[PDB]
Amino acid sequence: EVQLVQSGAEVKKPGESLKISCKGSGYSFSDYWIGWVRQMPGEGLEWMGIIYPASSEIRYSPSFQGLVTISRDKSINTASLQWSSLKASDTAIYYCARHASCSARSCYWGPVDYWGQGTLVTVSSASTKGPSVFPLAPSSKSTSGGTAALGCLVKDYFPEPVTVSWNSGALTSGVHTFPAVLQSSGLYSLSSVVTVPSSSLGTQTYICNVNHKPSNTKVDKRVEPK
Amino acid sequence: DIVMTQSPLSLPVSPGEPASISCRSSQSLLHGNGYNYLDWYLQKPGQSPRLLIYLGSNRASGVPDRFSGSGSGTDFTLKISRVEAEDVGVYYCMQALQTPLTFGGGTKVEIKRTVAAPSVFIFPPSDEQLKSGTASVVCLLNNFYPREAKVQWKVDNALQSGNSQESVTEQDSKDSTYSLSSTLTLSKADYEKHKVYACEVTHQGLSSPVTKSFNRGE
Amino acid sequence: DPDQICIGYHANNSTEQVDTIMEKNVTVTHAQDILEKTHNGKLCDLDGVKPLILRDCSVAGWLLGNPMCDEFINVPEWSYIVEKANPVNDLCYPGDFNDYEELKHLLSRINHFEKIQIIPKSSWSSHEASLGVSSACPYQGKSSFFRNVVWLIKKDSTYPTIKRSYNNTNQEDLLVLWGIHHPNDAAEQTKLYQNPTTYISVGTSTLNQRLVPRIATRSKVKGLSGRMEFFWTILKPNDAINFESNGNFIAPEYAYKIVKKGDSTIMKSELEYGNCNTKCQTPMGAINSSMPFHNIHPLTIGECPKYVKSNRLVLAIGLRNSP
Amino acid sequence: GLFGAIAGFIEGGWQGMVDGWYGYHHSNEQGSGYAADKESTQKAIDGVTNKVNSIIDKMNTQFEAVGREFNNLERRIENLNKKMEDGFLDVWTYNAELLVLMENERTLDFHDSNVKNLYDKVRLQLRDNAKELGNGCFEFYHKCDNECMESVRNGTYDYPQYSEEA
Ligand SMILES: *[C@@H]1O[C@H](CO)[C@@H](O[C@@H]2O[C@H](CO)[C@@H](O)[C@H](O)[C@H]2NC(C)=O)[C@H](O)[C@H]1NC(C)=O
Ligand SMILES: *[C@@H]1O[C@H](CO)[C@@H](O[C@@H]2O[C@H](CO)[C@@H](O)[C@H](O)[C@H]2NC(C)=O)[C@H](O)[C@H]1NC(C)=O
Repeated sequence: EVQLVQSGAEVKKPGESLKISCKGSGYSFSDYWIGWVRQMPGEGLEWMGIIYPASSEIRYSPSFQGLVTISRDKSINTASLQWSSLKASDTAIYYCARHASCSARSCYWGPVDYWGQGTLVTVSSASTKGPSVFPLAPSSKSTSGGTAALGCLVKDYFPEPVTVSWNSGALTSGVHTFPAVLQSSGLYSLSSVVTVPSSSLGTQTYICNVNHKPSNTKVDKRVEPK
Repeated sequence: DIVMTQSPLSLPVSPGEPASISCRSSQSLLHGNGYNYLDWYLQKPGQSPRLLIYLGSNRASGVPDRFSGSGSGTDFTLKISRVEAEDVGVYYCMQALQTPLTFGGGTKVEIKRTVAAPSVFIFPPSDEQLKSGTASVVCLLNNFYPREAKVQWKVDNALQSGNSQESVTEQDSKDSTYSLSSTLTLSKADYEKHKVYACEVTHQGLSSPVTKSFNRGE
Repeated sequence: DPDQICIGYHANNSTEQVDTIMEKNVTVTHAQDILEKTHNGKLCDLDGVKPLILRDCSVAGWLLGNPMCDEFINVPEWSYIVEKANPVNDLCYPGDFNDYEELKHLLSRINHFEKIQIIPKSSWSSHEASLGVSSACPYQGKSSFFRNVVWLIKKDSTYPTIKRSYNNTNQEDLLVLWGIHHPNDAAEQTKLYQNPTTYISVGTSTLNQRLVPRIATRSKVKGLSGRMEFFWTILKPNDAINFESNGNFIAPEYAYKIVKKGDSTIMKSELEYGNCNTKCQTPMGAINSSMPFHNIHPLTIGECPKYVKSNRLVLAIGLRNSP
Repeated sequence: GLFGAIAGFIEGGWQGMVDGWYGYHHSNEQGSGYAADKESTQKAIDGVTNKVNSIIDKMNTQFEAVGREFNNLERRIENLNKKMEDGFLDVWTYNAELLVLMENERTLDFHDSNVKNLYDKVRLQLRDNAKELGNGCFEFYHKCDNECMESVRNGTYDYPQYSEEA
């Protein structure tokens, strides 16, 4: 049925140009209005604009008009969104979504029935850097201890995202990988923790597997007591 | 533009009991045909927004019976009969009468449960990290309810300010709890001048503030 | 010899002839032609306002939204309209059109529409609006139907009775088009609508219509013996149009808002656009002339001379030329 | 026609006269030559130029009459065929062509009258001082120089001066 596949993810610096895209399938691309929605980290949805790919008539939003250029191409069922000079405020996730299929200039613009996966556009003066992983050791408990807590600290990386697994996916239960925070330097830093029985600390091996695709980095840090 | 206003902003709801979200419009969304040009959208955590209700009351293909939209003209409402871990997320109403399309402020809806205290843990910086020149101490509040919590750092009984960041997990599918970490960031030069490090935690499910601490070098 | 004086009249190398009561082809010294006989042979603008040229489309196809007529979605204002003699894209699905000439007469008063959506396809939830397509009326290669109207059929072996109405909240008059499907046989009507004897009632402040689909053994036109029939009305501001039916209802999606009313015409011509501008236009071509009369075509538009069925109209000004 | 001068007495127009529509040809001691009557020519040009406006106006005024009669017809009969329009177009075309033929008859008759009127203007100045040859020419008993021709064309001819001989 209907499918909207986007062309993420992007990482740029202030001043650079960019053109994200979105390919529609399973219907008449030219017949349906297709548009864009911005969502800045932690905030709500911001409608940017739509375009009717048969006529190429564009319905911009006054907040976004003359600041981003929406496009469309029937020949390969693609809608796009462009920037001339990027800024740090444009750092967000951009959703592609299908709209009405009304051929008139005044109508029901909904339903926004099919959405894309979004593309992460990251914009800062910092450049791509791999993460530095450090162990958070389990010990030490009063007397014996019932349940123990251990983890990994993934520090100083850019851009997002990073994927953390434990024992190559063998340990999922009790795990908590926290959302990253933007440090004052400009690099990201999260921590991943997991709770296990204190009995297992003596025998069980615990390795976290950090993968930062943007830097082609793969780090496996062994976490053990003392 | 047509401005949209949602309420409430947060909505903790028990597994059994129902929920209700209001969405007010600045302008009449009722069309000459009789239908109200208004949709509702659900954004589950980590996922894209999805169509829930259109155009006013009709359920989108995959939407269960519990969800139902109602109201006309300027004031609308989304009712849910029962709410479960699947239904958590930010609910957005949007008008589709006039360009530009406008969304509401969103209504976050978590699962409500009984008060549960956090398990507090503290971690000293690894020897590999000190080599780099920086030292970060991590405090950890594991599985607690409600989301609200106080994590306060004290180095040699001295309250720390402007040198620690927090991060909260999304609500859990199984036990409906939250986890929170806090990282005190120092230089190696500073870290090796003080001995006692402690994060004092305060939370509804605790009778008094719990303190987990350690001495530098064991 | 003696001196003398004589009396006479003018002569010259003129060969201009004129007709009188008693004589035909009388050569005179001077004459005035008052009949324009020539034209540039192109379809032009009228004071910089370009006409709506439908190519191989008809008016019915344009308004109903024929799949082949995809240029004429949201057309700009026109000075006049052009339509070929036998446009191949008329009604793709074999059918008729009620008061079609009356509608064409009404288009002479109109210079510009604005298409607005009145009843979106999405609204039809109890009925299946996706199906209702047809071969020999193709869109994008596939079987399809008119763009501005919806062929509604059954949903899950059910066609619930419809009760919709649109209230014209605009300030302009609204042209609305709907239709009825006359089925091929009793088996088809059960297949499409699940109701043996259906009806379609349409009512405004002025109009009140009651329809019933007729069954008949008709000839196969384009491989389809079943027939369609379309109607229309002007919905004045603040007046509502009330639809009710339980089958055979070709519902409207868009109406046409009458935004400018002036002087216009629909002219039969096989000619195409010529990228020119003129003060006077005919189906045969444009006329740039200061004559009071012409003999090109009876139908004209703009600031024109008057049409005579004569080949020649010359006035004698001078006198009889000799030799 | 009624006062036929063209196909009347003179047997052709003069190509040598390009000053106006009507005029004279003198011949005497000094020498012969053509010359047009400035008064009758100028009056005729101003007379005909308005005649063309009024005849064009006449044709327009009853194109509207034939049209108005068709408009009344169109509203009354519901089932009128397209052949009816042609009927009214023929009626008007018949009258359009007719009105040109009639006005062309008058215009050529108008010139015949004016040539005849000029001839009568000249003879009544001369009276019994000249012979009348009967082909649009007068031959003087007295002697007439170029200044004497001036007085004939202009209008102030003096009969008393020439008593047969002078
Ligand atoms: C007056 O002259 C015109 C031409 O100037 C004549 O028109 C011709 O008519 C004949 C047959 O009647 C046609 O075969 C010719 O084609 C016409 N001429 C042209 C140039 O097309 C007209 O017949 C003449 N009128 C009279 C009464 O003799
Ligand atoms: C179409 O709608 C109008 C209003 O939407 C209805 O008539 C009145 O219109 C005025 C303004 O034009 C409103 O203020 C009134 O509230 C309306 N109702 C009454 C009772 O006065 C009109 O009735 C509708 N047309 C129909 C039902 O055919």
